[PDB]
Amino acid sequence: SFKCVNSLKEDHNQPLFGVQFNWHSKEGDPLVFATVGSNRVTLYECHSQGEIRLLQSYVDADADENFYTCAWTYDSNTSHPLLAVAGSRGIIRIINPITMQCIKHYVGHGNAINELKFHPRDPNLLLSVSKDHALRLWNIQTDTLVAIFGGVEGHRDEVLSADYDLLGEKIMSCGMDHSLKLWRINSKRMMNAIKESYDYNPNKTNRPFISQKIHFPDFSTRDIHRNYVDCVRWLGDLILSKSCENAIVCWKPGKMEDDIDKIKPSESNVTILGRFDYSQCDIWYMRFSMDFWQKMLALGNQVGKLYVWDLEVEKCTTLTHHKCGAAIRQTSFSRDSSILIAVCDDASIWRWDRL
Amino acid sequence: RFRRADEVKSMFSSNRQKILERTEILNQEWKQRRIQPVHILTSVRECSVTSDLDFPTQVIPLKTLNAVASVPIMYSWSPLQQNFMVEDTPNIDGPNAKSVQREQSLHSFHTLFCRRCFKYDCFLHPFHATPNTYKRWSGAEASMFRVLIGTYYDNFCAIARLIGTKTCRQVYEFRVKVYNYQPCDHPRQPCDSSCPCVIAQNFCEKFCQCSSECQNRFPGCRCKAQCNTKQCPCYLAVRECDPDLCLTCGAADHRDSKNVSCKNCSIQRGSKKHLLLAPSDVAGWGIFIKDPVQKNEFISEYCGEIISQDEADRRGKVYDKYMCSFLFNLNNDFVVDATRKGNKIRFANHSVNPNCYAKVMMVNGDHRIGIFAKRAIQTGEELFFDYRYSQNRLYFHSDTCLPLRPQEMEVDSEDEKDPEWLREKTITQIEEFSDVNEGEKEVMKLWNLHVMKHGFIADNQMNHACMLFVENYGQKIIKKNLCRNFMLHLVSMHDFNLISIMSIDKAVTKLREMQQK
Ligand SMILES: CC[C@H](C)n1cc(C)c2c(C(=O)NCc3c(C)cc(C)[nH]c3=O)cc(-c3ccc(N4CCNCC4)nc3)cc21
Ligand SMILES: [Zn+2]
Ligand SMILES: [Zn+2]
Ligand SMILES: [Zn+2]
Ligand SMILES: [Zn+2]
Ligand SMILES: [Zn+2]
Ligand SMILES: [Zn+2]
Ligand SMILES: [Zn+2]
Ligand SMILES: [Zn+2]
Repeated sequence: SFKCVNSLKEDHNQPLFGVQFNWHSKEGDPLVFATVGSNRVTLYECHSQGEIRLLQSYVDADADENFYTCAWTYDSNTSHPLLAVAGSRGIIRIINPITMQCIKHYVGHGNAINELKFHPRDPNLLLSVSKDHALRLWNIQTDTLVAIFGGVEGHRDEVLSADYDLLGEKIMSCGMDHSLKLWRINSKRMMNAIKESYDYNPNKTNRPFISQKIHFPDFSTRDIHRNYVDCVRWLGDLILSKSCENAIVCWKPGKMEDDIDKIKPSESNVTILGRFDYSQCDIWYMRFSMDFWQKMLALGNQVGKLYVWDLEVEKCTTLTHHKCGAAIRQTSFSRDSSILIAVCDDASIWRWDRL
Repeated sequence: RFRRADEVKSMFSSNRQKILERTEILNQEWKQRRIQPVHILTSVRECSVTSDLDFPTQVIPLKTLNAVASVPIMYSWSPLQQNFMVEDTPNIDGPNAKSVQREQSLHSFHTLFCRRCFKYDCFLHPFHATPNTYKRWSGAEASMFRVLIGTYYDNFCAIARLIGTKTCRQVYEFRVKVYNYQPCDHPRQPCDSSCPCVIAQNFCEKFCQCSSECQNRFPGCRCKAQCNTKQCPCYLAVRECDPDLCLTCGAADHRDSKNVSCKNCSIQRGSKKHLLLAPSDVAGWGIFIKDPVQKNEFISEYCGEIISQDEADRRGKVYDKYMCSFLFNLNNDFVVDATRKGNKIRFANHSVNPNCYAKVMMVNGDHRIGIFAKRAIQTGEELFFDYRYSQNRLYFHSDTCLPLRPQEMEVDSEDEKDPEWLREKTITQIEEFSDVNEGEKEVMKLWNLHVMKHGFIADNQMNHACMLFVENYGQKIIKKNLCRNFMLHLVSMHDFNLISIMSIDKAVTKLREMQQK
């Protein structure tokens, strides 16, 4: 369904573990994506005739950092984009590509950080999934740690991925403990945190802002996959999540007809709705992605086959090229779902266009 | 088979419309914003990109990020103050009632109550209440009387005052027609060399059911104060005073207070000094102390999870790979583990020339690990102790590992008695019982929270514990319709030999004063 038109390579030959198109792009403005890897984030623009233009690049002060992921977000009242990046050191920098300086930084995660996402309806709430067994909900606007997901009933091993739902009401996480845990965020207890995290003021009250430790998930299960889980994205009220088993799996928790907004924590049954079967992809940390209207599903593997899927099976169309050789860590479509950028282990990029 | 294939797509397509209708509102919110794009940098060492397909190789300057001070490694743990043990009948209150014996109406209470810590299905003591520890017209109104004939004996004009729905003498017709301590129990047998306490080399405590003057019970001490030198047999036996026995030193005086006359009970009350977290001067996270501490003064209870020796053996496999063990031997049979749940003091690093030491003292049957100062400690030293014997700076928060600036580091003390996760976790464990009815369940939840809110640790306190429960939570008792189960709770308290008889009369009196209002 696609067609490749360009290939790239950087100057460090180190792996790149994620890319995102800034889906907050304007209407009629050029498509822009960003690349994390090594100790450096590189931003890129698209142009006519398969030209990929190099915009700007930022390197962190020490070469020991190994960035893993990134995600875009607009400012509320300044209209600039912000691209938060986090890696092995567990620090989350912001780095706006307008003034080109580390505008904010948040220390204090217990280990590395393995995935980042933003709330869909609030561009001020940032969720970080960490190796320290816990998820954390930051607040870019007001410099406040809202929550910590993972206490006694939290993720007992290393956590690797999560994703908000579509409307922005219920997070779902997973990690190297074979578990997928739903943490709703529409309860009035999580909501009065988001409210009071704005009306907090450091020099207005000699009392640090009360961060909400969530010890008990709103649902948990280890019945879907066998070994570790390294990716997870919502599907509205269904959930896709893969493992090193050469298969992305669809599933809803509870019974078939039991609504997701009424399933209470102690529910133990699932309903596996099927699997997307693929081949040769079976190592640590290999995500997928989906376009903005969620008809596409793109995954890469270790030898360079760049799978695609039609999500309206109401069709294992593949993408392969003679030089696409190393592994594919992550893919990301453009907002209008026209360009598919994939990154590799040998510090290379590939640009695919739909027709 | 043909049925489930058809339910997949009917739900898929209904789920699909949910995708469409939601994704539009995000798209509609996208047409609201006019956000600027990314543009190249000509303002400013250099990065370069080549193309594997015939295209000019592009170079731009490399904008360096300012360095950011990293923090040491820390894994997800949960706040704790009192230890945590780990493993390796119709309702008589509302519309549907029944008439059962004395033991069937109270069955869940005798088995689910803990004689030692005063909570239902506690978290420390796994063994249930030993047998003789709990022996000292509709269907509901009649099953109540059935409970009282074992408790209220032959008083007729008073039993009618309780049940309220009938009157005095008409009742007649019903009458017509180093090892861990566990309480020892053996009727018709004295506490001899066949007793678990004697076999374990442990003294029987107040919880034992052996004879009152059993030759194995620890008696307590008669000191006037301090209890802090070899002179006091409580101290001399490596024990904290028993606050139902040592009435002279102060372990039973001013339970609200934290600095009592008796100084050898600072663990059971939780009078632990203030601890602060910061990066260690060796490597990693370390703990420092806020205010100065004398020689041989109590710092904190080293707290954690209680695991078996067999569970400690499996966890010693996983712990060995990081060269970092956080477990300590509590006694021969049990081990404490601060890796998953612990308190602030679990951040004391090892050193062979330390200023603190660990003493495994005994508190009301429970062996606990106390941390004490080996010498005097002044403001801002990092506390160390030797792991072998038991197995102007930047301060950080405990729960979040964020910087705790000096503005409000005085009465913070992020270490209460009842944490938020336990107050819920005990509710999880009450409801999960499938053999207990939910009318009795919704009262034991109220008691467990009341106990933890005040911090009760003495048998003598239980008169005030049941009288304070009515003053605060009795309103939720009537609104949730549990006034009858609350009476069952009282006669279960009275069956366990730790409440006064006139308090059961005084407690119901204060409930009915608000009920008829
Ligand atoms: C199987 C689990 C494993 C055994 N485990 C459990 C815990 C609770 C824990 C921690 C941890 O909670 N610590 C905080 C801390 C405490 C609590 C107390 C003190 C005195 N001090 C501290 O720091 C850290 C590490 C770990 C691993 C590798 C590592 N290295 C790699 C980078 N280069 C330096 C060496 N560093 C630390 C392992 C842990
Ligand atoms: Zn107990
Ligand atoms: Zn009478
Ligand atoms: Zn005994
Ligand atoms: Zn005995
Ligand atoms: Zn005895
Ligand atoms: Zn004494
Ligand atoms: Zn004493
Ligand atoms: Zn004493």
